[PDB]
Amino acid sequence: FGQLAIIFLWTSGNLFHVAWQGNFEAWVQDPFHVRPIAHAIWDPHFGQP
Amino acid sequence: DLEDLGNTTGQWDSYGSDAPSPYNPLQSKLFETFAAPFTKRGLLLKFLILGGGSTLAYLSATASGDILP
Ligand code: CLA
Ligand SMILES: CCCCCCCCCCCCO[C@H]1O[C@H](CO)[C@@H](O[C@H]2O[C@H](CO)[C@@H](O)[C@H](O)[C@H]2O)[C@H](O)[C@H]1O
Repeated sequence: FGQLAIIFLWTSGNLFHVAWQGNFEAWVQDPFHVRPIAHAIWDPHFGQP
Repeated sequence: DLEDLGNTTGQWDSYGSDAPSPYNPLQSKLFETFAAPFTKRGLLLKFLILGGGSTLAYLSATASGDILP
């Protein structure tokens, strides 16, 4: 019951690292095999590249 | 049997231990409290852990202008 429980904190965020960012309102507009997004990477190690 | 550096010589003798150095730089209690927060503690150390680590991390990142990755 500590199960089901952790499956929804997964699912919630699955739907919540979507819809401030990473399209729908471009992917529905009509979605051609380019690269629709889950989430935003943020690592300090990154270069500009 | 003259030569031998007749008990040569000894030391007192080959002891060492009993006073080899005056111990320590004066500083007596030039600190004593002086800074307490580890000199106070009972009880602390969380308190500090959220503080130090909250700045380090908080300003450690955010802003001013990017300078980005
Ligand atoms: C060698 C290291 C270096 C380091 C230190 C990092 C570090 C990081 N990279 Mg990264 N990266 C690197 C090289 C590196 N990268 C390289 C060469 C590339 C290829 C270009 C990338 C490509 C890349 C991408 C695309 C992303 C990152 C992301 C990240 C961050 C993960 C964010 C996160 O949720 O917290 C760290 C991880 C966690 C908090 C959870 C991870 C789960 C692991 C640790 C399992 C252990 C948990 C265990 C089961 C529970 C008990 C353990 C206990 C200790 C609690 C992290 C800061 C990502 C990011 O910023 O996400 C938001 C993003 O995905 N990197
Ligand atoms: C068996 C032990 C070794 C040999 C026998 C006994 C030695 C130890 C006990 C005797 C004490 C030594 O003799 C001496 O002690 C102190 C030296 O610090 C002195 O009292 C002392 O107080 C100050 C404390 O900073 C010292 O720096 C002064 O040099 C000193 O006057 C006494 O003037 C004298 O009694």
